[PDB]
Amino acid sequence: GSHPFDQAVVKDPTASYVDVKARRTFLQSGQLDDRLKAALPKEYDCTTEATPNPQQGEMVIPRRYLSGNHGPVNPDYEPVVTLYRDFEKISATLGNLYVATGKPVYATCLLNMLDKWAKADALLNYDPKSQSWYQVEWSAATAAFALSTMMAEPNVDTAQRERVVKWLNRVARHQTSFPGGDTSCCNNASYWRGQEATIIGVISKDDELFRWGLGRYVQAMGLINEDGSFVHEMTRHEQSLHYQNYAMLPLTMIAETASRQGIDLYAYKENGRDIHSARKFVFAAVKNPDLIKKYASEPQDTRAFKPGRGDLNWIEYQRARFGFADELGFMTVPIFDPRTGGSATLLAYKPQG
Ligand SMILES: O=C(O)C1=C[C@H](O)[C@H](O)[C@H](O[C@H]2[C@H](O)[C@H](O)[C@H](O[C@H]3[C@H](O)[C@H](O)[C@H](O[C@H]4[C@H](O)[C@H](O)[C@H](O)O[C@@H]4C(=O)O)O[C@@H]3C(=O)O)O[C@H]2C(=O)O)O1
Repeated sequence: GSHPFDQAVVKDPTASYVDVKARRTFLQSGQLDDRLKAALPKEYDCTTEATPNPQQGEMVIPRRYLSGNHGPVNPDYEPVVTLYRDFEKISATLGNLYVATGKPVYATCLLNMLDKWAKADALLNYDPKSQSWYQVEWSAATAAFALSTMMAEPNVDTAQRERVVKWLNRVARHQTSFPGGDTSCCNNASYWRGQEATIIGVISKDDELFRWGLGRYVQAMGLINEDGSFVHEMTRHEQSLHYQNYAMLPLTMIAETASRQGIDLYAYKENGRDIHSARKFVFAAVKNPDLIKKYASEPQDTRAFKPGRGDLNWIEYQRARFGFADELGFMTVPIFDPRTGGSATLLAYKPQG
């Protein structure tokens, strides 16, 4: 105790969440199929782009849900989070472009945007009890994934990169210093904090942050029912199946990131249950939503289970690694999700001969 990875260290702050050089090499030389071609991001002059300015002062974000933790969405929510969504989108896009092209211009463009946010002490001042707490985990991790691919890049302002790295480290330490509630301590939100702590711990060579991140994956494995369902996600009523899938996203990224540091989280299990059990459940429940009735009576919102949904990004990473079948036939168009490092089609998908 208190968990099996409590002595783990960051070996290589530049290792990112994929083998950057190997993948770029593959993208520039390999035998690409139609879907990988479709995933190639389009080059543009990012030096002339206007990027979102950070909120000055207090980060104030309305609750997502009108009431409780499900049902109709709050009308005031989306107009406010849009700024953050633009920030994430741009960040992930520039990260993906750097991987694909190796052009330092994309790295410099990312750093200038992040420097601007860092200067303003963004993602630091907020009520931990508000929606803002969640927004921080999503945006900070998104920026960190993109930055992680360019930690080895020599043609940038190294002082700027450092300044930006330090900033994200402060963000993550502050954000993860709050235990959360009865649910948020231990549900998908916990796992999102885990991915944030893991990737930021890597790039800032912060072993303590890294370990805390790995710990969240461990916590999750002990919260899987025998059918493979996550305990806390099965209480979300009509969003139950949605949140079961949603949990897969950061858990996968923690695993992928840790694998670059020589740790095999996928192999970790608790009572013979592992992340594979959870995958099987998602696939099985999408086919047969009577599986969910055991937990929730409302018909399930299945908006996430459509080709092209960001929500499926975790499948690209897992399938590349384990070679399982696309049972649902969702892996047709490319997938892009800033919050899990952009396009996992671009970064992980291997055409099968
Ligand atoms: O990927 C797409 O192609 C896509 C297309 C759509 O046009 C639209 O852009 C869509 O937006 C997605 C996307 O993931 C976006 O970030 C947002 O994600 C949601 C999640 O789906 C959850 O609802 C999440 O959960 C928490 C909730 O925020 C609140 O904190 C509550 O108390 O706890 C929840 C929990 O995590 O336990 O919130 C994010 C969000 O960013 O608000 O919306 C989805 C979408 O389907 O609309 O993607």
